[PDB]
Amino acid sequence: PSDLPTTWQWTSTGPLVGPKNDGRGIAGIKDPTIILINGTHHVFASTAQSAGYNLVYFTFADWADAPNATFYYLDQAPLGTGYRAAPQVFWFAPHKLWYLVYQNGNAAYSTNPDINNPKGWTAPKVFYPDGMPKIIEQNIGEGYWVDMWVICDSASCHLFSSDDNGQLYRSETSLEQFPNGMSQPVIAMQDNRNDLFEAACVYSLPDGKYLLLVEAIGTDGHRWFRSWTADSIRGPWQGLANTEQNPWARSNNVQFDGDVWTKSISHGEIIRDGTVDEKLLIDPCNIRFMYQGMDPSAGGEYNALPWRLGFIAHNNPAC
Ligand SMILES: [Ca+2]
Repeated sequence: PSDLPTTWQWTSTGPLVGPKNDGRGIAGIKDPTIILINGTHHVFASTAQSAGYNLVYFTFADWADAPNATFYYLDQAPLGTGYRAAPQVFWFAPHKLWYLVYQNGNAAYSTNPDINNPKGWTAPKVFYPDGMPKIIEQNIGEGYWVDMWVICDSASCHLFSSDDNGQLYRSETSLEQFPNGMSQPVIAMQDNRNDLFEAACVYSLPDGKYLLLVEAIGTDGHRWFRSWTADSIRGPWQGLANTEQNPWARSNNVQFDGDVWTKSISHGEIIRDGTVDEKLLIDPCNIRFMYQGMDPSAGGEYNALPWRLGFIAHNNPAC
């Protein structure tokens, strides 16, 4: 793709979004999905603690207002209590409904006619009503079925997911059938688990190509992103910036404006503006990526790690 560089450089904010002192005991705010509508950002994120995961909505105009944005917990909607994590939001234009895609042990979705109403999200329905696909059971190993992502073109809608074991899965259905009818997935891409771990993003580009981002665990133990491009959602995928020396986003290509608050660059999303619909279009000339990070000296149980959200802004746009 002509308007993407092969090497990437970023500037990061400080940690802007963390847990509230509200009695819920949340340790981390994680895995954001973010869209921008006429100056207003809308975010959904995981709440993480060792007792479980659920979902939160918040909104702000300027990024400086993110730290004080009110949290609207989606367990107050019909979406409800239970396990829910790692959301993706988009407008599905055929239905004139927003969709929120997330995991619950299966691949799930909720709908809402108005993104501004966090109480409006439906109880989950599942993309795979017969349970975990056999292909994922055969390949998951000691992993977990995570990180659900939809992208459609004008004919077909695809559902991507990971197993924390080095597979990236893809199912499809027609545009007209969505959300129903998802195929049994194929393995879209496969690597060793640390090199193709979780947190996929699949975007469309104004030149009609596609961008795939996947989170990886580096030799130093810290999270980073690898990238590929393709002419089809179905692949094949060509490496863009997918090595530690030439990463999509990693400690070695992110400059901090203040303190270096994280070494991991982990589960995030590009800010989508303009159309915020099912085609998951981005503007390659103005990429900003909301991400999660943490104090690199912290340890302990994964679910209680002190994940916070910031932004990286792309320094070297190619258009
Ligand atoms: Ca995600």
